[PDB]
Amino acid sequence: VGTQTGNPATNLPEAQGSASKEAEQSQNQAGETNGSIPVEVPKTDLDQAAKDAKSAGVNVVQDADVNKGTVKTAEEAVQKETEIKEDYTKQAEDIKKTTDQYKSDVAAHEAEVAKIKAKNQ
Amino acid sequence: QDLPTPPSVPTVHFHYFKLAVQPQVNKEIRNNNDINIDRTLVAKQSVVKFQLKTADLPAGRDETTSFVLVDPLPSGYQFNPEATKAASPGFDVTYDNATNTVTFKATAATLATFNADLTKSVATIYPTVVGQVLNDGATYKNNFTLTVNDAYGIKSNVVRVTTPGKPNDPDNPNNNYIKPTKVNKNENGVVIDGKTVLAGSTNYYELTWDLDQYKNDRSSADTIQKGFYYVDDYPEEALELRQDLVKITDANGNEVTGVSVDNYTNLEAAPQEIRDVLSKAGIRPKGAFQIFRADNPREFYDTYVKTGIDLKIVSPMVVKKQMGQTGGSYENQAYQIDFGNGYASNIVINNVPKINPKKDVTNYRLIGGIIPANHSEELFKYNFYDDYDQTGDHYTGQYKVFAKVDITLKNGVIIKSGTELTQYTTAEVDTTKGAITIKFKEAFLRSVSIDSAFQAESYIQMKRIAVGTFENTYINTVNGVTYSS
Ligand SMILES: [Ca+2]
Ligand SMILES: [Ca+2]
Ligand SMILES: [Mg+2]
Ligand SMILES: [Mg+2]
Repeated sequence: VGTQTGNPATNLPEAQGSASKEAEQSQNQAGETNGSIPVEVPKTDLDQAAKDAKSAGVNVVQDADVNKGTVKTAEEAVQKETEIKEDYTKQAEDIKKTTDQYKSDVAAHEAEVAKIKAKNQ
Repeated sequence: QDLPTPPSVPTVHFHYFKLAVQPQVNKEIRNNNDINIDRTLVAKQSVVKFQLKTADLPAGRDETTSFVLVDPLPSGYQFNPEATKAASPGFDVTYDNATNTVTFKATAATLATFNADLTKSVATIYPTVVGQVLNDGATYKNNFTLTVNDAYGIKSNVVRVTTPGKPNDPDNPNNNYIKPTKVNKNENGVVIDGKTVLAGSTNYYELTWDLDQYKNDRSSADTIQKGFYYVDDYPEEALELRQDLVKITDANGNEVTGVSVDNYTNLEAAPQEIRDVLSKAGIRPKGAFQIFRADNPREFYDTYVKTGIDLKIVSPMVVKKQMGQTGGSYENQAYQIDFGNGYASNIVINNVPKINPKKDVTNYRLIGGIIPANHSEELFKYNFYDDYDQTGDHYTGQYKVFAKVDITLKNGVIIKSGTELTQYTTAEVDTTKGAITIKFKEAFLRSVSIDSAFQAESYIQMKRIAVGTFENTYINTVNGVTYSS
C-alpha cells in the first residue's frame, strides 16, 4: 500500500501509466495545420463581360489568379469574399466601359468613312 | 481624300481570386456538471468530459465529404463507450484499445446539415468523450485532430486536469500526498507508540484526516455525494472504546460539527450504507471498528474539503484488564475515505505487560508486580492486599516495604534496589476480618519517571497462633487493575 503513488490508496491504487506515443506527438503538434478549405465566389458576371468584350472586337487578356491566401475564421472569409465580389464588379464595369467606348468610336468612325466615301463618290 | 484611321483596338485584363480557410478548433474539459476544469483539480473516479469543438465552416465552401475527429486519450482515463455515444449524436464513434484513441466521424445526416446551404457559413456540432480518471496524483492531458475532406487538418489546444495526491503541482499549489496519520498519546500528550502500556490505561489515539491537498477541488455533485468517512479499525481483543471522550477539532483549533460517530461489532452488524462504502473503498475491518461520518457531505465538503482544512480526531481506548493477565501486543490502524476513495494510515503498536505478583515465606513476603521501563503512564496506585486466616496467623503490627529494582524519579534521583520504602506507604489493618492493605502514597508513585521500571516487595510479620494449614491470599493492585497471587 502506498508504493505506487505515495498515496496509500486501498482502492484504485495504480499509478498513471506513460502517455501513448500518439498522444505525445499530437500534443507536441498542438496548433499545427495542414491544407485548408477552399472557398469560391461566383465569377459569372466577370466572365460575361469579358465574353461581351471579345464579341465586340476588344482584345482580352486573362492574368494569373490572385491568391488572397488563407484566413482563420469564417467571418474573415465572408469579408474577403465580399471584397472579391466588389473587385469582380469593378473589373467588369471597367471592361464594359472600354467595350462601350470602343463600340462608339467604331460607330463614329464608320459614319465618318461613309461621309468621306460619298465625297470620293 | 484619304480615310481616317480606324480606332485602335483596346486591350482589357481580368483575373480571378483564390481564397481558403482554416477553421479553428477548441478542446474543452469539464466535470460531470459541465463545469470547466482546465488546469484545476478533481477527485479520483471523477467523470471527465472532453468536448471537441470546431469553429464555423465558411460560406463559399465545397460540400463537406468527411468530418473526422481523432482523440488520443490520456493514460488512466477510462473511456466510456456508451456514455460517449449517448453524448455525441451526429457522430459515429469508434475506439482503438491499443492506442487508447477514440475517433468520431460525422454521419451522413450531419454532413447534410453542413451541406444544406454552401452560400452561408454554418455552425458545426461537436462530440463529447465521456470517461473517468482512475489514479491519484495524476495529470490528464488531451488534445485532438480535426480532418475535413481529407484535405484540411488541424490539432487543438492541450487541456488538462489533475487529481489530488501530487506534490509540486504547478496548477494546484496546495496539492501534496493524501496521507492519513495515526499516533498514540498518553493523557499528557506524550507520544507513546511502541511503549509498554499497563492494563487499565487509556490510549489517547490521535487520527489526522488529511484534507489539505483537496483545496480548490472542482469535483461534481455526484462525486461529492459519495461522502466522507473515517475508520478506526481498533484491536477489540485488547481495547475497549471510550467513545464518550471522542473530540474532533479542525486545523484552526475549532470544534467540528456535522461528524457523527458509531462503532460496530463487525461488518455484518453495520448498516448497508457502511458495508457498501467500505466495500467500494476496498477496506475490510478485522472484527470491531469505529466509524466517523460526515452527516452532510455537501456541508462537510464546503467547510473542510474544498478549503483544505485538516481534522484531528481523538478517540480514546482503554486496555482491558484481561490483557494484564495474558500480556500481549495490540495494533491500531485507521483509514480516511474521501469521495468514496480509501487511504490507510500508518499502523501503531503497543504491548501490555503480564503483571505477576508472588507470595513467599521467610514473615509473608509479598513480591509486587513489575512495571517495566519505557511505560506510558504515571503510576498512581500500587497496593498489597493480604487476606490471611487470622485463626491462624496473628498480625504483630509490623511490616516493611523495599524497592526491588533501581527506581528513577522525574528529577533524576535514583532509589537503589533494596532501599526501604516503608515511609512512603500506609497500612489499614482489619484484625477481626484478617485483612491488611499496604498502600504506596500517590504523590510518591507519581514522582516516578515513566521511563523507569518499578517494583516493590512487602514483608508482613506474622506470629502463628494455631496448627493446621492457613491459606493466604495476596493481591497486588497496579493503577486500575488487580493481579492475584
Ligand atoms: Ca496532504
Ligand atoms: Ca478491529
Ligand atoms: Mg483511494
Ligand atoms: Mg497501539
